[PDB]
Amino acid sequence: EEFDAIKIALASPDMIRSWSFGEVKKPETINYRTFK
Amino acid sequence: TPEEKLLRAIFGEKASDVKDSSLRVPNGVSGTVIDVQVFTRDGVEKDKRA
Amino acid sequence: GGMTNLERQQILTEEQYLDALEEFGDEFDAKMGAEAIQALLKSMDLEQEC
Amino acid sequence: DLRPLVPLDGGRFATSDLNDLYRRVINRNNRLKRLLDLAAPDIIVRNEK
Amino acid sequence: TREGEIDIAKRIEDGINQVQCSVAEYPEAITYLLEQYDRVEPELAREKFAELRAQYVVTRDTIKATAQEEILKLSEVFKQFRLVPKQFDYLVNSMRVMMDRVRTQERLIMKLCVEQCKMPKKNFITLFTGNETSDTWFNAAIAMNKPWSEKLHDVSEEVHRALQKLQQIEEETGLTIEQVKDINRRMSIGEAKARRAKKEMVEANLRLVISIAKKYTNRGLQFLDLIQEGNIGLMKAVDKFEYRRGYKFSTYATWWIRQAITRSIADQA
DNA sequence: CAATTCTAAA
RNA sequence: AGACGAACGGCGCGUCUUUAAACCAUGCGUCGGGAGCGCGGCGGGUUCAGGAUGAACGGCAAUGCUGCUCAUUAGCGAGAAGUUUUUUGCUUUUAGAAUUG
Ligand SMILES: [Mg+2]
Repeated sequence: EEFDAIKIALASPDMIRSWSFGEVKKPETINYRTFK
Repeated sequence: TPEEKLLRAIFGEKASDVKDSSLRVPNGVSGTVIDVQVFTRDGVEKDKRA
Repeated sequence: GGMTNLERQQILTEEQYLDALEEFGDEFDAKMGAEAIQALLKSMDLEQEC
Repeated sequence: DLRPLVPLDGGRFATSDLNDLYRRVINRNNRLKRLLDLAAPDIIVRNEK
Repeated sequence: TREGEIDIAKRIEDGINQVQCSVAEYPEAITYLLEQYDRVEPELAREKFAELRAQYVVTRDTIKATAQEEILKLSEVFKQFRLVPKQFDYLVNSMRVMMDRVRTQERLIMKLCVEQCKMPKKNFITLFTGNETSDTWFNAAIAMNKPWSEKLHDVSEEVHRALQKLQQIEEETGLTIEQVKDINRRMSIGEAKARRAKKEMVEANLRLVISIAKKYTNRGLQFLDLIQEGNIGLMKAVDKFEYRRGYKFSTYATWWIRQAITRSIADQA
Protein backbone atom coordinates (compact mmCIF):
# COMPACT_ATOMS: atom_id res chain seq x y z
CA GLU A 1 0.00 0.00 0.00
CA GLU A 2 2.84 2.38 -0.92
CA PHE A 3 4.99 1.90 2.16
CA ASP A 4 8.48 3.22 2.85
CA ALA A 5 10.26 0.75 5.18
CA ILE A 6 9.87 -2.79 6.54
CA LYS A 7 9.90 -3.51 10.26
CA ILE A 8 10.30 -7.14 11.30
CA ALA A 9 9.99 -8.64 14.78
CA LEU A 10 8.36 -11.48 16.70
CA ALA A 11 4.61 -12.07 16.53
CA SER A 12 2.79 -11.93 19.84
CA PRO A 13 -0.17 -14.33 20.26
CA ASP A 14 -2.50 -11.36 20.28
CA MET A 15 -1.11 -10.43 16.87
CA ILE A 16 -1.54 -13.99 15.63
CA ARG A 17 -5.20 -13.81 16.55
CA SER A 18 -5.39 -10.33 15.04
CA TRP A 19 -4.29 -11.49 11.59
CA SER A 20 -6.53 -14.49 11.27
CA PHE A 21 -10.30 -14.78 11.00
CA GLY A 22 -11.16 -17.90 12.99
CA GLU A 23 -9.75 -21.06 14.53
CA VAL A 24 -9.29 -24.16 12.37
CA LYS A 25 -10.55 -27.39 13.90
CA LYS A 26 -10.83 -30.53 11.80
CA PRO A 27 -8.24 -32.27 9.61
CA GLU A 28 -10.81 -33.05 6.93
CA THR A 29 -10.55 -31.12 3.67
CA ILE A 30 -13.56 -31.56 1.37
CA ASN A 31 -16.86 -33.38 1.02
CA TYR A 32 -15.39 -36.15 -1.21
CA ARG A 33 -18.79 -36.72 -2.76
CA THR A 34 -18.77 -33.12 -3.90
CA PHE A 35 -15.60 -31.05 -3.94
CA LYS A 36 -17.27 -28.41 -1.79
CA THR B 1 -20.56 -35.44 -10.78
CA PRO B 2 -20.54 -37.06 -7.32
CA GLU B 3 -20.52 -40.88 -7.28
CA GLU B 4 -18.75 -40.77 -10.68
CA LYS B 5 -15.24 -39.54 -9.91
CA LEU B 6 -15.40 -41.89 -6.94
CA LEU B 7 -16.28 -44.63 -9.43
CA ARG B 8 -13.55 -43.19 -11.68
CA ALA B 9 -10.94 -43.84 -9.00
CA ILE B 10 -12.57 -47.16 -8.06
CA PHE B 11 -12.71 -48.87 -11.47
CA GLY B 12 -12.93 -46.23 -14.20
CA GLU B 13 -15.07 -46.40 -17.35
CA LYS B 14 -14.84 -43.28 -19.50
CA ALA B 15 -17.30 -42.23 -22.18
CA SER B 16 -16.03 -42.86 -25.69
CA ASP B 17 -15.31 -39.18 -26.30
CA VAL B 18 -12.91 -37.75 -28.87
CA LYS B 19 -10.02 -35.31 -28.61
CA ASP B 20 -7.62 -34.46 -31.43
CA SER B 21 -3.91 -33.68 -31.18
CA SER B 22 -2.75 -33.91 -34.78
CA LEU B 23 0.76 -32.73 -35.66
CA ARG B 24 0.61 -29.23 -37.11
CA VAL B 25 3.59 -27.69 -38.87
CA PRO B 26 5.37 -25.29 -36.49
CA ASN B 27 4.59 -21.75 -37.54
CA GLY B 28 6.85 -19.77 -39.82
CA VAL B 29 8.09 -22.90 -41.59
CA SER B 30 7.45 -23.20 -45.33
CA GLY B 31 7.95 -26.61 -46.89
CA THR B 32 7.28 -29.16 -49.57
CA VAL B 33 6.61 -32.58 -48.13
CA ILE B 34 9.21 -34.71 -49.90
CA ASP B 35 8.87 -37.91 -47.93
CA VAL B 36 6.68 -39.66 -45.40
CA GLN B 37 7.91 -42.55 -43.31
CA VAL B 38 5.66 -44.82 -41.26
CA PHE B 39 6.71 -47.27 -38.55
CA THR B 40 4.37 -49.86 -37.05
CA ARG B 41 5.06 -51.98 -33.99
CA ASP B 42 4.97 -55.67 -34.85
CA GLY B 43 1.54 -57.23 -34.41
CA VAL B 44 -0.85 -54.48 -35.51
CA GLU B 45 -3.07 -53.85 -38.50
CA LYS B 46 -1.11 -51.89 -41.10
CA ASP B 47 -2.22 -48.95 -43.26
CA LYS B 48 -2.60 -48.45 -47.00
CA ARG B 49 0.38 -46.10 -47.09
CA ALA B 50 2.57 -48.69 -45.38
CA GLY C 1 14.73 -23.09 43.52
CA GLY C 2 13.83 -21.29 46.71
CA MET C 3 15.42 -21.95 50.07
CA THR C 4 16.11 -25.62 49.29
CA ASN C 5 19.65 -25.60 47.84
CA LEU C 6 18.21 -25.66 44.32
CA GLU C 7 19.84 -23.79 41.44
CA ARG C 8 17.65 -22.12 38.85
CA GLN C 9 19.55 -23.72 35.95
CA GLN C 10 20.61 -27.17 37.17
CA ILE C 11 19.14 -29.97 35.07
CA LEU C 12 18.17 -33.18 36.84
CA THR C 13 16.98 -36.14 34.78
CA GLU C 14 14.40 -38.72 35.77
CA GLU C 15 16.03 -40.70 38.56
CA GLN C 16 17.65 -37.75 40.31
CA TYR C 17 14.23 -36.15 39.95
CA LEU C 18 12.68 -39.05 41.84
CA ASP C 19 15.28 -38.64 44.57
CA ALA C 20 14.70 -34.88 44.79
CA LEU C 21 10.93 -35.41 44.79
CA GLU C 22 11.36 -37.63 47.83
CA GLU C 23 13.64 -35.00 49.35
CA PHE C 24 11.11 -32.28 48.56
CA GLY C 25 7.72 -32.14 46.91
CA ASP C 26 7.37 -28.39 47.32
CA GLU C 27 10.05 -25.77 46.51
CA PHE C 28 11.34 -28.14 43.78
CA ASP C 29 9.04 -26.88 41.04
CA ALA C 30 8.97 -29.84 38.66
CA LYS C 31 7.99 -28.54 35.23
CA MET C 32 8.65 -30.37 32.00
CA GLY C 33 8.25 -29.77 28.30
CA ALA C 34 8.10 -26.55 26.34
CA GLU C 35 5.91 -25.00 29.04
CA ALA C 36 8.80 -25.32 31.47
CA ILE C 37 11.22 -23.40 29.29
CA GLN C 38 8.46 -20.94 28.47
CA ALA C 39 7.83 -20.26 32.14
CA LEU C 40 11.54 -19.89 32.75
CA LEU C 41 11.86 -17.21 30.09
CA LYS C 42 9.18 -15.22 31.89
CA SER C 43 11.12 -15.21 35.16
CA MET C 44 14.35 -13.79 33.77
CA ASP C 45 14.74 -10.01 33.84
CA LEU C 46 16.94 -8.29 31.27
CA GLU C 47 17.97 -4.77 32.26
CA GLN C 48 19.32 -5.72 35.69
CA GLU C 49 21.16 -8.70 34.23
CA CYS C 50 22.19 -6.50 31.31
CA ASP D 1 -4.61 -20.81 -2.63
CA LEU D 2 -0.94 -20.53 -1.76
CA ARG D 3 -1.12 -24.27 -0.95
CA PRO D 4 -3.61 -25.45 -3.55
CA LEU D 5 -4.90 -29.00 -3.78
CA VAL D 6 -5.74 -29.71 -7.41
CA PRO D 7 -8.80 -32.02 -7.55
CA LEU D 8 -7.27 -33.75 -10.62
CA ASP D 9 -9.10 -37.07 -10.04
CA GLY D 10 -10.41 -37.98 -6.60
CA GLY D 11 -8.25 -38.07 -3.51
CA ARG D 12 -5.00 -37.82 -5.45
CA PHE D 13 -3.79 -34.28 -5.97
CA ALA D 14 -1.30 -31.88 -7.50
CA THR D 15 -0.65 -29.84 -4.39
CA SER D 16 1.91 -28.09 -2.26
CA ASP D 17 2.99 -30.40 0.54
CA LEU D 18 1.63 -28.28 3.38
CA ASN D 19 -1.84 -29.83 3.36
CA ASP D 20 -0.33 -33.01 4.76
CA LEU D 21 1.70 -31.23 7.42
CA TYR D 22 -1.21 -29.15 8.63
CA ARG D 23 -3.32 -32.29 8.67
CA ARG D 24 -0.83 -34.13 10.86
CA VAL D 25 -0.37 -31.25 13.29
CA ILE D 26 -4.12 -30.75 13.69
CA ASN D 27 -4.57 -34.47 14.29
CA ARG D 28 -2.00 -34.56 17.06
CA ASN D 29 -3.28 -31.37 18.66
CA ASN D 30 -6.79 -32.79 18.73
CA ARG D 31 -5.43 -35.96 20.31
CA LEU D 32 -3.74 -33.99 23.07
CA LYS D 33 -6.98 -32.10 23.60
CA ARG D 34 -8.69 -35.46 24.09
CA LEU D 35 -6.07 -36.58 26.59
CA LEU D 36 -6.40 -33.42 28.66
CA ASP D 37 -10.15 -33.96 28.53
CA LEU D 38 -9.84 -37.51 29.87
CA ALA D 39 -7.14 -36.85 32.51
CA ALA D 40 -4.96 -39.72 31.32
CA PRO D 41 -1.65 -40.28 33.14
CA ASP D 42 1.76 -38.70 32.70
CA ILE D 43 3.69 -40.91 30.30
CA ILE D 44 0.87 -40.89 27.75
CA VAL D 45 0.81 -37.10 27.57
CA ARG D 46 4.61 -37.22 27.51
CA ASN D 47 4.46 -39.23 24.29
CA GLU D 48 1.69 -36.96 23.02
CA LYS D 49 3.66 -33.75 23.46
CA THR E 1 4.42 -57.48 42.16
CA ARG E 2 1.86 -57.35 44.98
CA GLU E 3 4.49 -55.75 47.22
CA GLY E 4 4.42 -52.59 45.12
CA GLU E 5 0.67 -52.13 45.26
CA ILE E 6 0.30 -53.06 48.93
CA ASP E 7 3.14 -50.68 49.83
CA ILE E 8 1.50 -47.97 47.72
CA ALA E 9 -1.88 -48.45 49.41
CA LYS E 10 -0.65 -48.56 53.01
CA ARG E 11 1.68 -45.62 52.38
CA ILE E 12 -1.13 -43.61 50.77
CA GLU E 13 -3.05 -44.30 53.98
CA ASP E 14 0.00 -43.03 55.87
CA GLY E 15 0.13 -39.86 53.78
CA ILE E 16 -3.54 -39.04 54.22
CA ASN E 17 -3.08 -39.78 57.93
CA GLN E 18 -0.22 -37.28 58.09
CA VAL E 19 -2.06 -34.50 56.27
CA GLN E 20 -5.11 -35.10 58.48
CA CYS E 21 -2.82 -34.84 61.50
CA SER E 22 -1.53 -31.52 60.17
CA VAL E 23 -5.15 -30.44 59.74
CA ALA E 24 -5.73 -31.31 63.39
CA GLU E 25 -2.59 -29.28 64.11
CA TYR E 26 -3.94 -26.36 62.04
CA PRO E 27 -6.76 -24.03 63.24
CA GLU E 28 -8.58 -22.81 60.15
CA ALA E 29 -8.64 -26.25 58.55
CA ILE E 30 -10.64 -27.40 61.57
CA THR E 31 -12.82 -24.28 61.38
CA TYR E 32 -13.56 -25.12 57.74
CA LEU E 33 -14.27 -28.75 58.64
CA LEU E 34 -16.75 -27.86 61.37
CA GLU E 35 -18.31 -25.15 59.19
CA GLN E 36 -18.92 -27.57 56.32
CA TYR E 37 -20.19 -30.22 58.74
CA ASP E 38 -22.70 -27.71 60.13
CA ARG E 39 -23.67 -26.78 56.57
CA VAL E 40 -24.26 -30.44 55.72
CA GLU E 41 -26.29 -30.74 58.93
CA PRO E 42 -25.53 -41.90 62.41
CA GLU E 43 -25.59 -41.58 66.21
CA LEU E 44 -22.06 -42.98 66.19
CA ALA E 45 -21.13 -40.15 63.83
CA ARG E 46 -23.00 -37.64 66.00
CA GLU E 47 -21.20 -38.67 69.19
CA LYS E 48 -17.87 -38.72 67.35
CA PHE E 49 -18.55 -35.15 66.18
CA ALA E 50 -19.46 -34.16 69.74
CA GLU E 51 -16.14 -35.66 70.84
CA LEU E 52 -14.45 -33.64 68.10
CA ARG E 53 -16.07 -30.45 69.40
CA ALA E 54 -15.04 -31.20 72.99
CA GLN E 55 -11.50 -31.97 71.82
CA TYR E 56 -11.34 -28.75 69.80
CA VAL E 57 -12.51 -26.55 72.66
CA VAL E 58 -10.28 -28.19 75.28
CA THR E 59 -7.22 -28.06 73.01
CA ARG E 60 -7.80 -24.42 72.06
CA ASP E 61 -8.27 -23.62 75.75
CA THR E 62 -4.97 -25.41 76.57
CA ILE E 63 -2.66 -23.78 74.02
CA LYS E 64 -0.15 -23.04 76.80
CA ALA E 65 3.07 -27.41 77.20
CA THR E 66 0.72 -30.40 77.42
CA ALA E 67 -0.63 -29.31 74.02
CA GLN E 68 1.93 -31.60 72.34
CA GLU E 69 0.67 -34.80 73.96
CA GLU E 70 -2.78 -33.28 73.52
CA ILE E 71 -2.45 -33.01 69.75
CA LEU E 72 -0.89 -36.49 69.73
CA LYS E 73 -3.97 -37.99 71.35
CA LEU E 74 -6.08 -35.81 69.05
CA SER E 75 -4.25 -37.48 66.18
CA GLU E 76 -5.02 -40.98 67.42
CA VAL E 77 -8.69 -40.18 68.20
CA PHE E 78 -9.24 -38.26 64.92
CA LYS E 79 -8.22 -41.04 62.49
CA GLN E 80 -11.31 -43.22 63.02
CA PHE E 81 -13.17 -41.37 60.23
CA ARG E 82 -13.16 -42.68 56.67
CA LEU E 83 -12.35 -39.92 54.19
CA VAL E 84 -14.84 -39.19 51.40
CA PRO E 85 -13.04 -38.62 48.06
CA LYS E 86 -14.70 -35.29 47.24
CA GLN E 87 -14.50 -33.93 50.79
CA PHE E 88 -10.89 -35.01 51.32
CA ASP E 89 -9.89 -33.61 47.94
CA TYR E 90 -11.62 -30.30 48.68
CA LEU E 91 -10.06 -29.91 52.13
CA VAL E 92 -6.64 -30.75 50.67
CA ASN E 93 -7.32 -28.21 47.92
CA SER E 94 -8.13 -25.44 50.39
CA MET E 95 -5.14 -26.11 52.63
CA ARG E 96 -2.80 -26.31 49.65
CA VAL E 97 -4.26 -22.98 48.51
CA MET E 98 -3.15 -21.69 51.90
CA MET E 99 0.20 -23.31 51.11
CA ASP E 100 0.32 -21.53 47.75
CA ARG E 101 -0.34 -18.20 49.47
CA VAL E 102 2.46 -18.89 51.95
CA ARG E 103 4.68 -19.90 49.02
CA THR E 104 3.83 -16.57 47.39
CA GLN E 105 4.92 -14.77 50.55
CA GLU E 106 8.19 -16.72 50.53
CA ARG E 107 8.61 -15.93 46.83
CA LEU E 108 8.08 -12.21 47.34
CA ILE E 109 10.44 -11.97 50.28
CA MET E 110 13.44 -13.68 48.73
CA LYS E 111 13.17 -11.69 45.52
CA LEU E 112 13.66 -8.81 47.93
CA CYS E 113 16.96 -10.45 48.97
CA VAL E 114 18.39 -12.56 46.16
CA GLU E 115 18.63 -10.56 42.95
CA GLN E 116 18.32 -6.98 44.21
CA CYS E 117 21.59 -7.47 46.14
CA LYS E 118 22.91 -10.64 44.40
CA MET E 119 22.76 -12.38 47.77
CA PRO E 120 24.87 -15.56 48.02
CA LYS E 121 22.62 -18.58 48.43
CA LYS E 122 24.69 -20.44 51.02
CA ASN E 123 25.15 -17.49 53.37
CA PHE E 124 21.47 -16.55 53.15
CA ILE E 125 20.43 -20.15 53.81
CA THR E 126 22.69 -20.39 56.85
CA LEU E 127 21.78 -17.00 58.34
CA PHE E 128 18.17 -16.21 57.43
CA THR E 129 16.90 -19.74 58.03
CA GLY E 130 15.73 -20.38 61.58
CA ASN E 131 14.06 -17.14 62.70
CA GLU E 132 12.16 -15.63 59.72
CA THR E 133 10.57 -12.90 61.92
CA SER E 134 13.37 -11.16 63.85
CA ASP E 135 16.00 -8.49 63.25
CA THR E 136 18.49 -11.31 62.60
CA TRP E 137 17.97 -10.46 58.91
CA PHE E 138 16.62 -6.89 59.06
CA ASN E 139 19.33 -4.87 60.83
CA ALA E 140 21.61 -7.66 61.98
CA ALA E 141 22.57 -8.14 58.33
CA ILE E 142 23.84 -4.55 58.25
CA ALA E 143 25.69 -5.32 61.50
CA MET E 144 28.70 -7.07 59.94
CA ASN E 145 28.77 -4.73 56.89
CA LYS E 146 29.93 -7.48 54.55
CA PRO E 147 29.95 -6.60 50.81
CA TRP E 148 26.32 -7.77 50.57
CA SER E 149 25.44 -5.80 53.74
CA GLU E 150 25.58 -2.14 52.74
CA LYS E 151 22.86 -1.85 50.05
CA LEU E 152 20.12 -3.42 52.18
CA HIS E 153 18.80 -0.30 53.92
CA ASP E 154 17.56 0.77 50.49
CA VAL E 155 15.48 -2.43 50.42
CA SER E 156 15.01 -3.11 54.14
CA GLU E 157 11.82 -1.03 54.11
CA GLU E 158 10.05 -3.02 51.41
CA VAL E 159 11.30 -6.13 53.19
CA HIS E 160 9.71 -4.59 56.29
CA ARG E 161 6.17 -4.02 55.09
CA ALA E 162 6.24 -7.22 53.03
CA LEU E 163 6.93 -9.13 56.22
CA GLN E 164 4.33 -7.24 58.26
CA LYS E 165 1.90 -8.35 55.56
CA LEU E 166 3.34 -11.81 56.19
CA GLN E 167 2.62 -11.58 59.92
CA GLN E 168 -0.90 -10.34 59.15
CA ILE E 169 -1.32 -13.57 57.20
CA GLU E 170 0.26 -15.31 60.20
CA GLU E 171 -2.45 -14.20 62.62
CA GLU E 172 -4.85 -15.13 59.83
CA THR E 173 -3.42 -18.63 60.28
CA GLY E 174 -2.75 -18.54 64.04
CA LEU E 175 0.38 -20.63 64.68
CA THR E 176 3.72 -18.91 64.10
CA ILE E 177 5.16 -18.98 60.58
CA GLU E 178 7.93 -21.27 61.80
CA GLN E 179 5.28 -23.76 62.95
CA VAL E 180 3.22 -23.20 59.80
CA LYS E 181 6.19 -23.93 57.55
CA ASP E 182 7.04 -27.00 59.63
CA ILE E 183 3.56 -28.49 59.31
CA ASN E 184 3.41 -27.51 55.64
CA ARG E 185 6.74 -29.27 55.20
CA ARG E 186 5.25 -32.34 56.91
CA MET E 187 2.18 -32.47 54.66
CA SER E 188 4.33 -31.81 51.59
CA ILE E 189 6.62 -34.66 52.69
CA GLY E 190 3.70 -37.07 52.96
CA GLU E 191 2.27 -35.86 49.67
CA ALA E 192 5.70 -36.36 48.11
CA LYS E 193 5.73 -40.03 49.01
CA ALA E 194 2.12 -40.19 47.81
CA ARG E 195 3.18 -38.94 44.39
CA ARG E 196 6.06 -41.42 44.45
CA ALA E 197 3.48 -44.11 45.20
CA LYS E 198 1.36 -43.30 42.17
CA LYS E 199 4.58 -42.93 40.15
CA GLU E 200 5.78 -46.40 41.13
CA MET E 201 2.30 -47.79 40.47
CA VAL E 202 2.15 -46.43 36.93
CA GLU E 203 5.76 -47.24 36.05
CA ALA E 204 5.54 -50.85 37.23
CA ASN E 205 2.02 -51.25 35.83
CA LEU E 206 2.95 -50.01 32.34
CA ARG E 207 4.16 -53.51 31.48
CA LEU E 208 0.96 -55.12 32.77
CA VAL E 209 -1.34 -52.72 30.94
CA ILE E 210 0.47 -53.02 27.60
CA SER E 211 0.59 -56.81 27.99
CA ILE E 212 -3.16 -57.10 28.56
CA ALA E 213 -3.86 -54.55 25.82
CA LYS E 214 -1.76 -56.46 23.27
CA LYS E 215 -4.42 -59.21 23.16
CA TYR E 216 -6.17 -57.10 20.49
CA THR E 217 -4.20 -56.22 17.36
CA ASN E 218 -6.62 -56.50 14.37
CA ARG E 219 -9.48 -54.24 15.47
CA GLY E 220 -8.81 -51.63 12.78
CA LEU E 221 -8.33 -49.01 15.50
CA GLN E 222 -4.83 -47.65 15.97
CA PHE E 223 -2.50 -49.40 18.41
CA LEU E 224 -2.14 -45.96 20.02
CA ASP E 225 -5.87 -45.66 20.75
CA LEU E 226 -5.70 -49.15 22.21
CA ILE E 227 -2.94 -48.23 24.63
CA GLN E 228 -4.22 -44.90 25.95
CA GLU E 229 -7.86 -46.01 26.27
CA GLY E 230 -6.82 -49.23 28.00
CA ASN E 231 -4.47 -47.29 30.25
CA ILE E 232 -7.10 -44.77 31.31
CA GLY E 233 -9.61 -47.54 32.01
CA LEU E 234 -7.07 -49.46 34.06
CA MET E 235 -6.12 -46.30 35.99
CA LYS E 236 -9.69 -45.49 36.97
CA ALA E 237 -10.12 -49.14 37.94
CA VAL E 238 -6.97 -48.95 40.08
CA ASP E 239 -8.02 -45.66 41.72
CA LYS E 240 -10.03 -47.75 44.22
CA PHE E 241 -7.77 -50.80 43.90
CA GLU E 242 -8.24 -53.64 46.39
CA TYR E 243 -5.29 -55.83 47.37
CA ARG E 244 -7.44 -58.12 49.55
CA ARG E 245 -8.53 -59.96 46.40
CA GLY E 246 -6.80 -63.25 45.68
CA TYR E 247 -7.40 -62.75 41.97
CA LYS E 248 -4.44 -61.73 39.85
CA PHE E 249 -4.03 -58.27 38.37
CA SER E 250 -5.25 -58.98 34.83
CA THR E 251 -8.52 -60.30 36.26
CA TYR E 252 -9.33 -56.81 37.57
CA ALA E 253 -8.84 -55.19 34.13
CA THR E 254 -10.45 -57.17 31.28
CA TRP E 255 -13.97 -55.72 31.45
CA TRP E 256 -12.90 -52.08 31.80
CA ILE E 257 -10.36 -52.50 29.00
CA ARG E 258 -12.95 -54.17 26.78
CA GLN E 259 -15.62 -51.51 27.31
CA ALA E 260 -13.12 -48.68 26.79
CA ILE E 261 -11.91 -50.22 23.52
CA THR E 262 -15.51 -50.86 22.45
CA ARG E 263 -16.44 -47.22 23.02
CA SER E 264 -13.30 -46.08 21.20
CA ILE E 265 -13.99 -48.19 18.11
CA ALA E 266 -17.69 -47.30 18.14
CA ASP E 267 -17.02 -43.55 18.34
CA GLN E 268 -13.94 -42.87 16.17
CA ALA E 269 -14.29 -45.92 13.91
C1' DC F 1 27.69 -15.32 -20.39
C1' DA F 2 23.12 -13.87 -23.60
C1' DA F 3 20.97 -17.26 -27.44
C1' DT F 4 20.99 -21.54 -31.22
C1' DT F 5 20.57 -26.77 -32.25
C1' DC F 6 20.97 -31.92 -30.85
C1' DT F 7 21.24 -35.80 -27.31
C1' DA F 8 20.52 -38.22 -22.46
C1' DA F 9 18.27 -38.77 -16.81
C1' DA F 10 14.13 -37.73 -13.73
C1' A G 1 -48.84 -36.59 -15.34
C1' G G 2 -48.15 -33.83 -10.55
C1' A G 3 -45.60 -33.31 -5.51
C1' C G 4 -41.16 -32.42 -1.92
C1' G G 5 -35.44 -31.79 -1.69
C1' A G 6 -31.74 -24.36 3.33
C1' A G 7 -35.78 -18.75 0.44
C1' C G 8 -38.05 -17.90 -5.34
C1' G G 9 -37.68 -19.57 -10.16
C1' G G 10 -35.60 -22.38 -14.57
C1' C G 11 -33.32 -26.83 -15.64
C1' G G 12 -30.70 -31.48 -13.59
C1' C G 13 -31.67 -35.50 -10.66
C1' G G 14 -33.30 -38.66 -5.89
C1' U G 15 -37.71 -40.29 -3.96
C1' C G 16 -43.58 -40.09 -3.26
C1' U G 17 -48.39 -40.25 -5.53
C1' U G 18 -53.00 -36.00 -4.37
C1' U G 19 -49.98 -36.43 0.72
C1' A G 20 -45.66 -33.56 2.01
C1' A G 21 -42.98 -36.20 3.09
C1' A G 22 -38.52 -39.30 2.61
C1' C G 23 -33.14 -39.47 1.72
C1' C G 24 -28.82 -36.62 2.96
C1' A G 25 -26.05 -33.67 6.39
C1' U G 26 -21.74 -26.21 6.40
C1' G G 27 -29.52 -30.46 5.05
C1' C G 28 -28.15 -32.63 -3.25
C1' G G 29 -26.59 -30.74 -8.76
C1' U G 30 -26.60 -25.83 -11.91
C1' C G 31 -28.08 -20.40 -13.96
C1' G G 32 -30.81 -16.06 -12.74
C1' G G 33 -31.84 -11.96 -10.43
C1' G G 34 -30.86 -3.12 -14.57
C1' A G 35 -30.76 0.19 -10.29
C1' G G 36 -29.54 2.79 -5.09
C1' C G 37 -32.69 4.71 -0.74
C1' G G 38 -37.86 3.37 1.93
C1' C G 39 -41.88 -0.30 4.18
C1' G G 40 -42.51 -4.23 6.86
C1' G G 41 -40.41 -8.99 7.45
C1' C G 42 -38.92 -15.85 5.75
C1' G G 43 -34.46 -17.24 7.82
C1' G G 44 -30.97 -17.20 11.80
C1' G G 45 -28.49 -15.36 16.51
C1' U G 46 -28.74 -12.51 21.43
C1' U G 47 -31.13 -11.52 26.41
C1' C G 48 -34.60 -12.93 29.91
C1' A G 49 -37.58 -16.33 32.24
C1' G G 50 -39.52 -21.01 32.45
C1' G G 51 -37.62 -26.19 33.99
C1' A G 52 -37.31 -28.94 28.13
C1' U G 53 -40.30 -24.55 26.70
C1' G G 54 -42.70 -19.16 26.56
C1' A G 55 -41.72 -14.04 25.77
C1' A G 56 -38.86 -9.78 23.94
C1' C G 57 -34.99 -8.17 20.76
C1' G G 58 -32.97 -5.68 16.33
C1' G G 59 -26.44 -6.39 13.71
C1' C G 60 -28.29 -8.64 9.51
C1' A G 61 -31.87 -10.76 6.61
C1' A G 62 -35.52 -14.10 2.08
C1' U G 63 -40.94 -14.09 -0.99
C1' G G 64 -43.04 -9.52 -1.23
C1' C G 65 -45.36 -3.79 -0.71
C1' U G 66 -46.20 2.12 -1.57
C1' G G 67 -42.70 5.23 -3.36
C1' C G 68 -37.71 8.89 -4.94
C1' U G 69 -33.96 8.48 -9.33
C1' C G 70 -27.52 6.60 -11.40
C1' A G 71 -27.71 4.48 -16.33
C1' U G 72 -25.55 -0.77 -19.29
C1' U G 73 -19.30 -7.29 -19.23
C1' A G 74 -15.16 -9.59 -21.14
C1' G G 75 -7.38 -13.27 -19.07
C1' C G 76 -3.71 -14.66 -23.44
C1' G G 77 -2.76 -17.39 -27.99
C1' A G 78 -4.59 -21.14 -31.64
C1' G G 79 -9.40 -23.63 -33.68
C1' A G 80 -14.49 -24.28 -35.01
C1' A G 81 -19.58 -23.09 -35.88
C1' G G 82 -23.30 -19.39 -36.76
C1' U G 83 -24.04 -9.54 -34.49
C1' U G 84 -24.09 -15.09 -31.13
C1' U G 85 -22.16 -19.38 -29.47
C1' U G 86 -18.08 -23.22 -29.00
C1' U G 87 -13.13 -26.56 -28.27
C1' U G 88 -8.01 -26.35 -26.54
C1' G G 89 -3.83 -24.87 -24.12
C1' C G 90 2.92 -28.61 -21.89
C1' U G 91 7.99 -32.38 -17.99
C1' U G 92 9.68 -28.67 -16.83
C1' U G 93 14.06 -29.02 -14.89
C1' U G 94 19.23 -31.72 -14.53
C1' A G 95 23.43 -32.82 -17.18
C1' G G 96 26.42 -33.45 -21.73
C1' A G 97 28.11 -32.10 -27.12
C1' A G 98 28.69 -28.38 -31.17
C1' U G 99 28.55 -22.95 -32.72
C1' U G 100 27.93 -17.56 -32.30
C1' G G 101 29.95 -12.59 -30.39
MG1 LIG H 1 31.55 -10.19 -33.89
